[PDB]
Amino acid sequence: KQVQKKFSRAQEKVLQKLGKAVETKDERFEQSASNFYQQQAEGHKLYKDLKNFLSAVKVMHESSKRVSETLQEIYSSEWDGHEELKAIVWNNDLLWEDYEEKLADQAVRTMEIYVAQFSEIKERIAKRGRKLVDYDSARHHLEAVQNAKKKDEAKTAKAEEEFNKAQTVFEDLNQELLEELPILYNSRIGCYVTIFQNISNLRDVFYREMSKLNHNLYEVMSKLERQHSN
Amino acid sequence: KQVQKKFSRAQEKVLQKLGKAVETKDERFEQSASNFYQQQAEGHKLYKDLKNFLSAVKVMHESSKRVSETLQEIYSSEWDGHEELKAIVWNNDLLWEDYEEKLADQAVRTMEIYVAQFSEIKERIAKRGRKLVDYDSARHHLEAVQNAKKKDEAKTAKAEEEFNKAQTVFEDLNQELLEELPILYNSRIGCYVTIFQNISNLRDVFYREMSKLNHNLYEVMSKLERQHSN
Repeated sequence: KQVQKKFSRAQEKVLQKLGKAVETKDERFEQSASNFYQQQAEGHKLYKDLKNFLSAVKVMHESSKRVSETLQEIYSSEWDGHEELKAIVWNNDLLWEDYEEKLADQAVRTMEIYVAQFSEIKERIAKRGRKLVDYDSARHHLEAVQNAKKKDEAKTAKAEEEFNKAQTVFEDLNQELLEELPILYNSRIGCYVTIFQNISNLRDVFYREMSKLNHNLYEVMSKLERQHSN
Repeated sequence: KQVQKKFSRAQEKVLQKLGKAVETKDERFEQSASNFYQQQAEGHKLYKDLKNFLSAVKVMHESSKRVSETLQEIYSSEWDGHEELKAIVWNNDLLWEDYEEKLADQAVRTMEIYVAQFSEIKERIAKRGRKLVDYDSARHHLEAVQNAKKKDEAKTAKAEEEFNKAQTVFEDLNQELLEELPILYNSRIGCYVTIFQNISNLRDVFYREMSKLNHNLYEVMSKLERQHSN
């Protein structure tokens, strides 16, 4: 009977689009569903941006590694600062890798988890939609049975029970989503706070640690210059 | 007569390759020319690496801009910190642009100027090479004229003057390059010192200024969180 319900639903929907049947107005919930889709779209966009940010960090890392490798190739082992340069180059690579792993774990993964939560809510919104069409389909059938020339009390009674069942199942989903949607909508704030405080914390460590190695790099060049001074 | 000299040079070179004529040995200068080509190759490689580093910085900048633009789109103007966020996003973009312009000017351009200096020295090395082949060509001609059955005093005298002229012009170029090449070779040290002290100075400003905006970003999120706190 799950198959036949799907046929009566689709028939009700097409009769509504053809101006042959009236639908239950649902403009208030549609505004709520619109906010939900906007929130999910925003979330998906930030998620793709964060993956692109992580990919750009890896590009920055590799180009920095390329410069440091050529510098090590051209830096003679006869020169002062050669051993210190190796430590700078190794630790630079370690900071980039640590930063990439922590970005993936604290920012990209956190965003993936937030975005993945919308899937079950979207399925419930879709189900609520189907139950509302079931209700209008049950009203249309009830009105046709009641308006028939040949009165059939048993057909009337079945149409009336289907009406009642469709109202209750729709209202269960409607009550659940009207409670969940504003709480989910408000939770986007906490999501943005977490993501950007995590990025901020990780970059502060990154700047402080990179500044130390960067200062050592200047000192390596000072040692090289002094060794060859007249 | 500049055309005929080029023919006698190429004829001398091919007779040497065919084991039919002896060349002046020039193994010591060849070792010096090898050091010069290695230095130029190293310089060109670092130069391409620095252009790639600047291109990676622009990639990092754009991805950072992409994240900041989405954050500004999703950050309601109803929220505390909205105006401060705009200033962070604008100043972040300004720091990246300033860093890219200074890298191009202080590191990439400095390296371009160093690499461009090798062109005139390479032309002088090539010329010295040609003058050495002119000298061996003048020796081969002199020996053939002197070994002839029919003694020709006027042909002998011309071959002897060509010998003298070829020796002097070769030695002028040889003296010039033996003086220039070790000084140029030693100057690679000063080049590396300048490039990496410039990169170091620019990144220190970059880290300090970015750390300030990055700290403000955490504070924007704290303001957003407090506004929506229970």
